[PDB]
Amino acid sequence: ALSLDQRIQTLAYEELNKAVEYHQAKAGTVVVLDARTGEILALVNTPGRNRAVTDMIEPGSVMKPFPIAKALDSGKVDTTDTFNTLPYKIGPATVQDTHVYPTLDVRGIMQKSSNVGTSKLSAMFTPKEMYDFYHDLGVGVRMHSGFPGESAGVLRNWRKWRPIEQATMSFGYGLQLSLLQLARAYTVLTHDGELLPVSFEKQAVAPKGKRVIKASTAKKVRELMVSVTEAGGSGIAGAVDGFDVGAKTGTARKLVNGRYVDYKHVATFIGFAPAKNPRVIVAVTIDEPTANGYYSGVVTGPVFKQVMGGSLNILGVSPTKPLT
Ligand SMILES: *C(=O)[C@@H](NC(=O)[C@H](NC(=O)N1CCN(CC)C(=O)C1=O)c1ccc(O)cc1)[C@@H]1N[C@@H](C(=O)O)C(=C)CS1
Repeated sequence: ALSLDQRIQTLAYEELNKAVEYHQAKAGTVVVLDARTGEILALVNTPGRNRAVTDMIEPGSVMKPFPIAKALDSGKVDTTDTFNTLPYKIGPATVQDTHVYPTLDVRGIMQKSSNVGTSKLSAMFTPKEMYDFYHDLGVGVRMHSGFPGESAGVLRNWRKWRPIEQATMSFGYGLQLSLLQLARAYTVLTHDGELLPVSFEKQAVAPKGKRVIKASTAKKVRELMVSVTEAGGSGIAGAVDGFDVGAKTGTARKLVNGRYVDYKHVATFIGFAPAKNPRVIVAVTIDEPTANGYYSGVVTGPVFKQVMGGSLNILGVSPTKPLT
């Protein structure tokens, strides 16, 4: 039997189509995973190929929780640590944020989405260490989900990395994942530090996870990611009434004949709820919105809000706090 919940599939389809039409976007995808089994509860694309599984994107800012997790898991970084977040150069390349802060602690790096801050956490590790971590999340790895034409994505071998590449990969450029691989990677945060396999068949046996970080680290990162959907966070549009939601926003410039252009974006929103003990992961991407905004929060946040809130109601999960 399929693991797909037709009520969630219908909800995802309606909300995705409403957003793609409203933002006059080229395409989009929604994935809903069971946060503790890796079963696919919903998987919808705009008409055409199964982009969720066939197409690879640069994850951009939705990659940031992973270097943050690795830094905390190493014991080299504490959540309360502060970093110099001023723009800086690696040879002729600039690493910078859209909004400059001289310093941010780890919660601020997550809340505000600091490329600089994330890069300073990656830079404490060797290229081999960071490659091994990305490989352990499934980047560049076949999921064997059961879909044909499944992308493995791209993870360049660390032996070829220029120092600028380690930095940009930490904030999601210079490596590529499908949306299904990115939703899968988030099971490291939801399943107490173990990466789950993904499947669209109902599970009969407990999936065997692979340990990537400590359960204590996963719990701390989920707490940090709630800041994204609260006041001051980039993902406040994705807040769900009656729950705490851990999430990450990303807006990525697209690559046109090897150059990043400022008039073409991919908007991504990924999150999980209830934040402290999540039941589901919801991943949304909308390709080239052209009307009514282009930022993750405004384009994909509302899709995430409706799909996550609707999914929790369908699965019979009670709100953990009074509604407002
Ligand atoms: C996360 O997604 C962040 N997005 C960016 O920083 C965007 N940056 C890029 O597209 N970008 C392209 C390629 N390179 C060289 C490898 C870069 O260094 C690079 O940064 C971005 C910046 C400005 C824009 O106007 C649009 C996109 C952060 N995400 C958002 C968000 O969630 O939407 C933010 C709250 C802050 S930037």
